[PDB]
Amino acid sequence: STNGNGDLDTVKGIDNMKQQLQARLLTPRGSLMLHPNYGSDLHNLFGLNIPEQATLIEMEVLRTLTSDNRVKSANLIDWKIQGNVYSGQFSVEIKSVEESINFVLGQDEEGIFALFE
Amino acid sequence: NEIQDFPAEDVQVIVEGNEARISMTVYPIRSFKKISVSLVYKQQTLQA
Repeated sequence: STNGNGDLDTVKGIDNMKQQLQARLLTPRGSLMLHPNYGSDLHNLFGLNIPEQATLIEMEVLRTLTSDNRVKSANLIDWKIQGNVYSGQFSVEIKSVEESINFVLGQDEEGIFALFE
Repeated sequence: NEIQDFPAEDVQVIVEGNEARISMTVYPIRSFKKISVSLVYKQQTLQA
């Protein structure tokens, strides 16, 4: 999309993390070229309405979130089943201001100021 | 299981002379020849 100023739109900081986490969760695992492990297996977890499939979904979501290097940890908050519809919510703790500051100021020695994670 | 049930109390005996009179009650054995069953579906919601 466009930024309204005739240049390509850009997401930074928290918006960037949102974009990347959404894209990873939405991407099926193994579909992306040059990256077998990037993605998620949620497209196959459209199973029955029992706690077991709920736990499978939760474990897959935690795996997908942990796969990101910037995500220090993730954990379940609450979930419920309404027949067809599943609903859940998670909590994601990105790396703290102190760690990011230390990382960027260390990067001054190399001058790359870029991310190849 | 030739008979269903019987109450022991009802077994009363009268004896007089050469005659013996007995009363009893017995629930006859029976065999199933009809089954009617009703099923009801209900929603459920699970949490945590």
